[PDB]
Amino acid sequence: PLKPEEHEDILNKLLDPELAQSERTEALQQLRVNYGSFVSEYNDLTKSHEKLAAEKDDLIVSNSKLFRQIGLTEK
Amino acid sequence: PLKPEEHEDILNKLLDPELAQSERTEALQQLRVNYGSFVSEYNDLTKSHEKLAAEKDDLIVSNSKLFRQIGLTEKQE
Repeated sequence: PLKPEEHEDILNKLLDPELAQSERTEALQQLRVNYGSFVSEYNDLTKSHEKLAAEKDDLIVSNSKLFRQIGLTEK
Repeated sequence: PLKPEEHEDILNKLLDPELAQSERTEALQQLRVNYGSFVSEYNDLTKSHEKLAAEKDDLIVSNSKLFRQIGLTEKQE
């Protein structure tokens, strides 16, 4: 999304009560779109992270089960 | 962290040029604090995600060997 500095530039621009209403509505739009994407990209990462966590769990549990089983057969 | 609706509420308040300066200043501060807090949570999530992806890759390597090991033996059986 927007780099923190780029976000900062918009906030400083919106601080001026004298900014043309056109630019005000525009800048405010950038913030709206940006946040939209950001929350989207975040929700997805969260889901992608939960899937990996679940897979890692299955992998580690069977890594242990497999290790143990092999030691009963010989080792 | 701000819910999209809570954030939109702030953006709407900021649209009005007649808003008192103290209000405008305060709202913008809220957006800054919220954005910095959002970027941090995102950066942290990205790191643990990368760590998880790496661990998963290593566990697959490991399980690949254990499964094949279990296989050769039951094939010698």
